[PDB]
Amino acid sequence: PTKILPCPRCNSMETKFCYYNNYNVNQPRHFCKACQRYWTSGGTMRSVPIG
Amino acid sequence: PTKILPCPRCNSMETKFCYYNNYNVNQPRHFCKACQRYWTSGGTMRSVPIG
DNA sequence: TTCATAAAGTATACTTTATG
DNA sequence: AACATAAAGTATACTTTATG
Ligand SMILES: [Zn+2]
Ligand SMILES: [Zn+2]
Repeated sequence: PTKILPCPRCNSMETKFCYYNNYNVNQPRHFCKACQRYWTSGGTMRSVPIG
Repeated sequence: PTKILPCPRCNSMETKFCYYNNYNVNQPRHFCKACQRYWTSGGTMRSVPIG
């Protein structure tokens, strides 16, 4: 959970790991400070409001 | 601290300990859910925007 | 023109709800 | 329906700013 990952939605590198979603080590959830949106790495994404 | 303390501002008992201000154990800072204002128990209080 | 303390702000890590 | 996962929410714990 150290490596910095690009945002799949906006492609920025200004991202940060936040927490493991659903108590699962296979669901590392990140945040993209640029698009103000979370994503779960390796999981599916849905269209959420930017902000 | 877990003892519930009355809010010196509005007198309510719906208050909660939150944290030690300034990393000082002598500044236990509480929050009054009623008036929506923080206070440091035993410290000086100032007129702050309620809310 | 510096510092302890009061207030305000923000990151963390959990919990609650939404989605398909 | 219902269940795992995506998203959203929130107590907690820290950091930064304001005040006198
Ligand atoms: Zn992004
Ligand atoms: Zn009060």
